[PDB]
Amino acid sequence: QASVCEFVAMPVSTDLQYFRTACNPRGRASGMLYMGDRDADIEAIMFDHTQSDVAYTDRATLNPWASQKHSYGDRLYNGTYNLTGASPIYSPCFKFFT
Amino acid sequence: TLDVQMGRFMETWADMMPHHPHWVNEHLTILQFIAPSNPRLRFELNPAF
Amino acid sequence: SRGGVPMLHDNVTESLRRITASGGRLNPTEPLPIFGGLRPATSAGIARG
Repeated sequence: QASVCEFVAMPVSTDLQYFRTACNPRGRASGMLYMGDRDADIEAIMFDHTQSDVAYTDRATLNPWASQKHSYGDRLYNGTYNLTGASPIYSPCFKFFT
Repeated sequence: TLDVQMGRFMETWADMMPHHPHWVNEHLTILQFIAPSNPRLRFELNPAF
Repeated sequence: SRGGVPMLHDNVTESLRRITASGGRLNPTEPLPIFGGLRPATSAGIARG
């Protein structure tokens, strides 16, 4: 069975040492795993770019084209806005953006 | 006659800008642009806009 | 830390602290609370310790 490849745009001057380990395709590490103070912290991890990244703690996000609240990759691949809903093909990075 | 217009622009421009413009700071490297202290970071979303 | 000899112009110290705050994760809070401990602004979750 042929597996589809989804393409995410990002700047050319990208630190290549990110992709040499187990990385995140969104460009900013995120998720359910980091909590301990309140309930409205998942959105602050995933979208608030005032504070730095949780994993690589010297920057906000590797790409600013697929990481913000309403960026290109987030407007295209997030399941909430449902742009690719008429597509009958599975998107392999739906789970990383929703 | 393009003299009076340039003079009016130079007179108005001496106090039109009270701070540094955000589109002329293009000497930033990638590590400083990407850092969260950059106020221009939240306005860079699409690659064509 | 507080206690040393401050610089003569307050705007010089304000500009220096604002530039220093860029490029650093830990920073004092923006209002600079007088009669306080200057606690750094807490962040969200912790990844690797």
